[PDB]
Amino acid sequence: GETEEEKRKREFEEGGGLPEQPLNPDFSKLNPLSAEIINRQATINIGTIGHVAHGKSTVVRAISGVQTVRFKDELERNITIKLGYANAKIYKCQEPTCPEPDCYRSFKSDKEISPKCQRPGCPGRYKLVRHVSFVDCPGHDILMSTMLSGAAVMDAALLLIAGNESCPQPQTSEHLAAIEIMKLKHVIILQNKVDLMREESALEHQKSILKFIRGTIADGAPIVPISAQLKYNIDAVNEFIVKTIPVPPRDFMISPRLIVIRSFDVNKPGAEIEDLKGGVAGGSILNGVFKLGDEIEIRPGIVTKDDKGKIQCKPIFSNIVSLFAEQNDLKFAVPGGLIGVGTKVDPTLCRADRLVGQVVGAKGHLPNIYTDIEINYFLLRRLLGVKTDGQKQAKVRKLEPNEVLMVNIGSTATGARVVAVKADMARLQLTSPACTEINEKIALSRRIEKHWRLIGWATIKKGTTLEPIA
Amino acid sequence: TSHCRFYENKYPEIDDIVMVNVQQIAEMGAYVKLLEYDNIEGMILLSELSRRRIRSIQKLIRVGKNDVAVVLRVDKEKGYIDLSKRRVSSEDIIKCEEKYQKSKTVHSILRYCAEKFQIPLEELYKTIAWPLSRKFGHAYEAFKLSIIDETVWEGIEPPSKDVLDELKNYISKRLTPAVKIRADVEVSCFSYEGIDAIKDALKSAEDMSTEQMQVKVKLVAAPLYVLTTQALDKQKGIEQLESAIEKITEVITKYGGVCNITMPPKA
RNA sequence: AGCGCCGUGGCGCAGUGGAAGCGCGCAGGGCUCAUAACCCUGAUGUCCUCGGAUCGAAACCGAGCGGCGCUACCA
Ligand SMILES: Nc1nc2c(ncn2[C@@H]2O[C@H](COP(=O)(O)OP(=O)(O)CP(=O)(O)O)[C@@H](O)[C@H]2O)c(=O)[nH]1
Repeated sequence: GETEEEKRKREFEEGGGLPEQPLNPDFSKLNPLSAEIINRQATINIGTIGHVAHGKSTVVRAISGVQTVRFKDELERNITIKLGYANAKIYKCQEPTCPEPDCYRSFKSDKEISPKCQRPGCPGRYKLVRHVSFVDCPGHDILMSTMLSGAAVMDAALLLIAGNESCPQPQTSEHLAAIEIMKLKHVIILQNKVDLMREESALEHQKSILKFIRGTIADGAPIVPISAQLKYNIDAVNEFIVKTIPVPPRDFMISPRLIVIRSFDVNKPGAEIEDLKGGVAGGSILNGVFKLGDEIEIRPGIVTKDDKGKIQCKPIFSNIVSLFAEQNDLKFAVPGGLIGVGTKVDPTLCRADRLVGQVVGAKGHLPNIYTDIEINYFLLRRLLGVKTDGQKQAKVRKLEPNEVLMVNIGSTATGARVVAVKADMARLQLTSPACTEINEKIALSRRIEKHWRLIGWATIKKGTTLEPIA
Repeated sequence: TSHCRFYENKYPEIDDIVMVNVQQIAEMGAYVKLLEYDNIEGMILLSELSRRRIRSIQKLIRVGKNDVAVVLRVDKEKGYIDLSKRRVSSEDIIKCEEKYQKSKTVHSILRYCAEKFQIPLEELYKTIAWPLSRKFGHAYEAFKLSIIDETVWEGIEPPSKDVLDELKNYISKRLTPAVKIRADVEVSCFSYEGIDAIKDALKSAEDMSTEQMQVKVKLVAAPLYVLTTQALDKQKGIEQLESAIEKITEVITKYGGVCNITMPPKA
């Protein structure tokens, strides 16, 4: 006759609980499937993309069970500016008798190592196959830098298409193309609205979507039926994600860099400041291993304008007091995961949308900010994400010098001015400083119809740099 | 027994503003009793009662309630007043309100004193209230000082020292005030270490905090740090906030960041 | 979550320091041949829950209730 909390705590103890990561693992022997890595830190990053007013927080909640805030009391229902994050752990039963489509399950971040089987009729125990994180990209036309930032942090894609609306949705196509720009061909298609459709209409939508993707780069993207209200066939989503999406090559020989996209300070209001915490920036790992008690630097830094007007970018160097990976404060960071890096920086730096799309680096490494850069770019034929009512979907216009073009370097939102244009290369001056380390693939957006529209991809070749000031 | 008028004499002066409680109404007017002074009766006439046309008197006067008025003529032989009510300017009523409120406080306090000591208010007023009103114009400022500075009881003769002791006890019991002085400083630091900066800042802030009034720097926003102080003396808290601002400026000037000001220390 | 505010007699605001306040209401009555206008008299509650001071508190203070404006979703 124990209460619910006692039963769940007993299952938590019997399930192994949440192990603590040892301080100094033998790094050169660990893989993302290792027990020390798979228990507390994310390994595969996946994103949800779809049209507006379709529901990406609801499907993510059904998959995982972790809600997204969608804050500011006005963005709660229309669209979101910041990232909607959630944590999912994917489990499979260790018994062969269980149904393979249904043995897959997903649970919250606070779940134990081995939860009991929730299927009535089997005494097996679940096993965490692989750890994933889910990110909610904002699907609206006014917010385009956020989607490209998500593509930069995303390594897997989840497209959402509703049924009762128009089958060839342009925003879904634009998201798919922007993800293909990010060199990501591991995409999964999902049908958002299924219940209100008939027998024939679901197949009609399936054939329409099949016709939608025949000439694009995507080849083997599966189509999955799911409903965001009944909370069913989420095991199908986890199955498809585990089977189709592999782990990108990411190991210890690569240099540590991080790409910070969000910002959340830790400052409890009303509580005495004597019990506080430093400023925390939210960023993902694309290369390198991090540890508690290191020193980081935000190289774009404080951007000051002098009397002349030149950009003085002071790197913000700081000491990492805490490393957080999706459940608890841990020590060692595996490449390919989202982490809130907390340091002793002033809380003003981590409150608002300020550290949006920037890079940070550890000591012994000097990335370079740039002012004038050279980029090799190419376009497509038709505009994506626009609705031309049956008249010749607009074709991209050629770039013009001295035009404000939003050159999103992977995730960095920079407003570049063209100083020269040739057949396939361009030169741009940046007002907001942008760093370049190795490749940092780029997307380009322009403005004609009062908004920002993606036009094509871009890759940096050279540029004039400004060495950091001490 | 509430008697022994607030001022130094029981009779009015020719131009003053006063406040009155109505007692009854007759056909030619109302002979009512003054409360700014002790009890002396006087006429307010209907022609100089209401501002607009006198359509009703019950709605306007509301016998048994408090109203503003002035005095035009005085009978200084046995006691009779001629008063006015329409000639009360928009500015007159406000100062009448404040004057009556301070008078009512100083009256109720000493009325409690008389009731607890069972001695007529006349002697108590002649022994205490009158010299204080002579010295500082009004006894309420003297009561505030006695709350702060206790030299106000030097050179004044009570009927007995028990009277002074009980009166000081009632001052401590009844006239409890501080003022919530609040300021808001804009933080603009993006320097290297910026949390130990605030820690040291408020370590210094609580270091100088006096025993009598507390100093706590509350956090509401990362840029907006709020400083709330309970000014018991209403003049040293501003100095406290300025000293805290000096300390935070000294903190920020050398880490590498800057800060701004939105709300200076203001009550 | 931080503080500013509010807490009707039905709605809206004020007084806070001697215990029931107004305009709007609503009922009854009055003037009018008649109605509105105008003039009278009312019966509706814990001025949000619980305590300290005092002959006294709703007022001053204190140890929490629901909603409101900025700060902001503060791992
Ligand atoms: N009937 C039905 N409703 C759905 C389905 N999916 C989402 N919805 C509803 O769409 C509405 C949109 O709300 P919400 O998901 O929070 O907004 P959002 O998806 O975060 C905004 P954006 O798509 O730009 O990120 C929700 O009320 C949700 O219940 C669905 O499959 N079926």
